[PDB]
Amino acid sequence: KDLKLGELLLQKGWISREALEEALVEQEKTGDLLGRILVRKGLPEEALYRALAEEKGLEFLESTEGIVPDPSAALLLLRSDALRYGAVPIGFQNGEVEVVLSDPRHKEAVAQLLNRPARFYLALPQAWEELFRRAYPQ
Ligand SMILES: Nc1nc2c(ncn2[C@@H]2O[C@@H]3COP(=O)(O)O[C@H]4[C@@H](O)[C@H](n5cnc6c(=O)[nH]c(N)nc65)O[C@@H]4COP(=O)(O)O[C@H]3[C@H]2O)c(=O)[nH]1
Repeated sequence: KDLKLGELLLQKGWISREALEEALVEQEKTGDLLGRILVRKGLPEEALYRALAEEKGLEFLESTEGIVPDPSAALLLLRSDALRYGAVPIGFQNGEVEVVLSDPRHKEAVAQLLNRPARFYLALPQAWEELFRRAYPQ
């Protein structure tokens, strides 16, 4: 009985009940992702990602600018896999690989593929792409 995205945003005070109902009513007609509807209707994208991070047990990263990606960690995923799964392995801490995700929905698929202890972070789209390109030059 974990909270869903809308319930989490409501509890955090970042959307109103009327805004949530409005987004759910549209989703019932369109099938769009709820967070995408809420951001279109005015929720800050960062508010969405903070809530998605909490929902999935990920640490939200406010910036990727200070990360120096460990080349040893990046070898654990082929570049094509890092891009498709939206996952950048950036280093190691106490025998866990640190991995920055672009989409919380991919956490399980990435964790299965890595098949080793890992610590997962979530970064905003622009921040993630900057990090990916530094870790995986083409
Ligand atoms: N990268 C990304 N991920 C997103 C986004 N929006 C939602 N998600 C994530 O994708 C899953 C599916 O969202 P959905 O298709 O809108 O399907 C959702 C939505 O239809 C719906 N629902 C979500 N929140 C609420 C709520 O507060 N009240 C009610 N009655 N239904 C909700 O339950 C379904 C499952 O919700 P969740 O457990 O929270 O699981 C969510 C959530 O983990 C987005 O914009 N970007």
